[PDB]
Amino acid sequence: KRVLSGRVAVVTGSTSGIGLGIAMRLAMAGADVVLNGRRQSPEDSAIVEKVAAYGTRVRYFAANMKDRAQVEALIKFTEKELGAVEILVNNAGIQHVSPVETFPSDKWDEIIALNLTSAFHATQLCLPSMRQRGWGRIINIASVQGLVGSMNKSAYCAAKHGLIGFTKVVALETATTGITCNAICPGYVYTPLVEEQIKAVAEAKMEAATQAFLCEKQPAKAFVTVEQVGDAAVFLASPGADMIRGTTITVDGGWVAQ
Amino acid sequence: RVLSGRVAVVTGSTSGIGLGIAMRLAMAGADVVLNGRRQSPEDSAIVEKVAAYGTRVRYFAANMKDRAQVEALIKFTEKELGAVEILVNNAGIQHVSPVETFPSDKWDEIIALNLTSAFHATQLCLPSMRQRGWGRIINIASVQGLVGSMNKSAYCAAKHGLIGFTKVVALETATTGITCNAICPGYVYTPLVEEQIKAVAEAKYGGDMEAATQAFLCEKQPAKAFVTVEQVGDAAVFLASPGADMIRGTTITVDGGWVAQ
Amino acid sequence: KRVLSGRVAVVTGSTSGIGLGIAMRLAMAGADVVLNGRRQSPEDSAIVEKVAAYGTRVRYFAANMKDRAQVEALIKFTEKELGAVEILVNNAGIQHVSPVETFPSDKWDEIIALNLTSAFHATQLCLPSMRQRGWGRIINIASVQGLVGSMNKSAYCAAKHGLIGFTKVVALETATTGITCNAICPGYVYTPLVEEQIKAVAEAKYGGDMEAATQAFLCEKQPAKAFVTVEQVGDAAVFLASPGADMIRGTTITVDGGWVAQ
Amino acid sequence: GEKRVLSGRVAVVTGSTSGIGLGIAMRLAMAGADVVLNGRRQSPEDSAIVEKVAAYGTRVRYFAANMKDRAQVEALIKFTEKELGAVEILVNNAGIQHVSPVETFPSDKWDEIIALNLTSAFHATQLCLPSMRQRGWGRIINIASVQGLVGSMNKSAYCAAKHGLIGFTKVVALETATTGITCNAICPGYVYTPLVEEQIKAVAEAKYGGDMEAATQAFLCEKQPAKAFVTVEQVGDAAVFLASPGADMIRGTTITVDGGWVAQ
Repeated sequence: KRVLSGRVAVVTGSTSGIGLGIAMRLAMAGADVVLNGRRQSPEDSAIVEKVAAYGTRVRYFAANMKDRAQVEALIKFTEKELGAVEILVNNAGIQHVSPVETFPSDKWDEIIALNLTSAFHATQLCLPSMRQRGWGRIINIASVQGLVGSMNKSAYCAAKHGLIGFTKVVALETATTGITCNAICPGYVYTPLVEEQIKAVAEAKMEAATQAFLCEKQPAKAFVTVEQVGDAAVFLASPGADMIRGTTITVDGGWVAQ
Repeated sequence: RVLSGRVAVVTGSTSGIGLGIAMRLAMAGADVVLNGRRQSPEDSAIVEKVAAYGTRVRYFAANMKDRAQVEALIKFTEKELGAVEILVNNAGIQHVSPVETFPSDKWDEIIALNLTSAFHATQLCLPSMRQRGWGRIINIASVQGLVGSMNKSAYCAAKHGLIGFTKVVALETATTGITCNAICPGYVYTPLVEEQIKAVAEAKYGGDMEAATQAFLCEKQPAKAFVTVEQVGDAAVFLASPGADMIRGTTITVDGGWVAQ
Repeated sequence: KRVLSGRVAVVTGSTSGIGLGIAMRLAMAGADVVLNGRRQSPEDSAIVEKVAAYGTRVRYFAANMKDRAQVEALIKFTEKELGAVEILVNNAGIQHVSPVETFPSDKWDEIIALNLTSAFHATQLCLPSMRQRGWGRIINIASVQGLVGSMNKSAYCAAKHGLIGFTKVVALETATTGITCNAICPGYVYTPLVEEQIKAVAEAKYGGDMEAATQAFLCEKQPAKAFVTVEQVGDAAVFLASPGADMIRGTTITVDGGWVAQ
Repeated sequence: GEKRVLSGRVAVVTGSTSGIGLGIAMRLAMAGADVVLNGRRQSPEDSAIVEKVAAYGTRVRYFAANMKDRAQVEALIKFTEKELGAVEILVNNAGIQHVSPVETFPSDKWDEIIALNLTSAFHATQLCLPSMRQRGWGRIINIASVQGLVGSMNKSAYCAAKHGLIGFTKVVALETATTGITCNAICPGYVYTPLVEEQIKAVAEAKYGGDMEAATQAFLCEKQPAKAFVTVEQVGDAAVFLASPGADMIRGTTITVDGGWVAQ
């Protein structure tokens, strides 16, 4: 009765923030969904129940996406529990703000690893089944920072730019098939991290801390929501997007337009 | 349905992409005003095809190059259905020619219909959208608004220009409930595109349309398949929906990979 | 002796601002240069003298670039006086700031006509000679506003975006020849026209304080917090006209202090 | 002789013993810069390459360093500082390529391409920026590719790395925008190099039965409208332009030298 009914989706890093919002919107559109976090937590059962309110099959699998063997374990688990992975959402929020000169090498490596190389490993693992089955959606959660630069975000802008380049190549290698690969580029979203960071900067520096943060970059002077990012994923996963290939859906309140 | 009650105007919607957009908006619940350069015997049939989806459908003939007729189209919509809430600027034309011999009149007409008419229609609709606090302006650009192709100088210029205009309107409305965005299709099987293929078929392939279609598509479109008017319409419905309240000043490219390579 | 020695260049709208800076730098690089303004002015001979300081041949021709007949007359004048047009710089600064709802129709049309359609006409008229000779440069002066939008500049952003699209097509149609076509995209440049734009802002919002208005004007858009200069735009034109750019085709050289990078 | 546009400036070009890197080193030296060349390891040919670049009358040196090893990148910068002076022009060039569909792309090759084509540029830039800021002048010139702006089949790692290098370029430029330091990228298309000759050799042997002229036009015509190669000298000319005073306000952008590839 719904546009993604019966489709099996995996959303990496979906226990909070944008990834959870995407999982919620895919389930709301009918998809069965595998949630993923780095480690098991007491809250995980509650998060499953939240997504399960949309009446589809929901599962949870703990896996560190920097470890190729655990990425493989996540795909195999999905195949055992639900069937083939049909919709792969490569989502990874890790950020670190620092000028280039003092940017820690281990943080640089981790941002590249999780935001770019983990998407390669998961895509590599999922493509053979998608080709056999004649259908697939690979949806890479990039950023405005994949299209433009911002100060003190060198690793993140590099990784997100790279994820957009990767998206184009996967789409070209699958262009004659029922598999598409595209990227979503959000602007500022009010994530759990951001709500803590603004509340902390307001108590030290409220609606005025929020306005200063948004006004520099985001002409709408409002946040993008996790539901809006999820709605872009649902659109890319739908039949109307059968010929949307290798492109970006930018949800940013005007950031890249100026 | 996601657009139920909303009043939409689609310019150049008697065939091809414009008709496909109008069809999809009506399916999503919008009332729709169709438009063509001139009244046609088949206009009444086209209205009924779009009316099959149970919304209010009207037709108004108007030459989009004439600012007075653009104004007449908007006032006709306000009288028959109500304030314009979704404006789709689509009417366009094509002319294939090397730059040196490109006819001056054809250059001017392509700029006027593909770019300046969108400006005029947008100018006329924004005051009401601002007063009501909601609007969608959806400009039908092209892959040719992001990249160039040989022998399409005027079209690429006009479509690039329409994308630039889209950004400015979006920025001037960014703090409102009005969004402005562009859809960029690749090759769509339309009567016009079919003519382009016909021309290639006789010049290069002995009139064989199957061989010419594949050669035509594979030059530019990695999917080796056409984009459909239904798909362009589905992108328009997405941009008009609430999930797109924060999509502003951007392009939705529906092109089988053309701009990815 | 210099990298463009002996090349004949035509720079439209070159009696002030960016066009004059381009003419100056092309002459410095050895090119003979034809200057152009909309109409004759008392200052024309002094502008000729400025460009002629670099030891090349210089001419001046008044022509309204909106009128295709006068564009043709400019090209024929150059052919008579100096020789075949080898470097064509399509340059036009016209601007009008207004929200879209009240943007005057005649100003919209003027901006499209001068910033886009005039380039098409001049390119059409110059391409046959360049093709016959197997060499050419068409350099279109676009803007950052041809790559991104800015509030209250709908017509200019549309025209400059269009000029970049036109650039790509001309480049593709000439890609197997010695003719190249590219665009330069300046940010905010220190010119009389831009100073008039800043003065309007200073009077409207900063109590006449040109320093404060300039700071805010640049800070809004240009991360360098400093102007691009007309000499720098001219240096980009010299680069595109040089042999090292024989395979630079259909692209943008953006000179903007970081504007489009963010 | 008379002073030249880059006289007195000290440049380091990574991966400059052949190909694009060598062409850039040559053109910088011709423009008056002192130049430190770099290769992965000591080879019998290093003397000959130094002397070629030194023919233009500037100070030229050679240092062997694996750019994947941050300690060796640091040794390269310190070697330059000791032998010639502060590094003023950094050209991040050392690259590698590997053509494979995504499904079978080897993990070690993916990591190597990311490490050399992206992370090495970050390390070298980090090491050079403090001195540039103290002196109030610098040029960081990153050698990207058309593949940093568009995708191509079977080049997933390379396109990802070169896209990432362009994103990095923007951030460095923005962090330095109010200084005399600029950072920009050059995006070549197909360049006549032994490496790209190998790519045509692979296509020639696999589809054209060893023929090379037929493959060459087919190889170029797919992607490069000029139907001709870009030259290492032209890439070098773009680097000289970015290093020159006329580019003081060119920041965070790309100079695409590609025969029209990205224009269509």
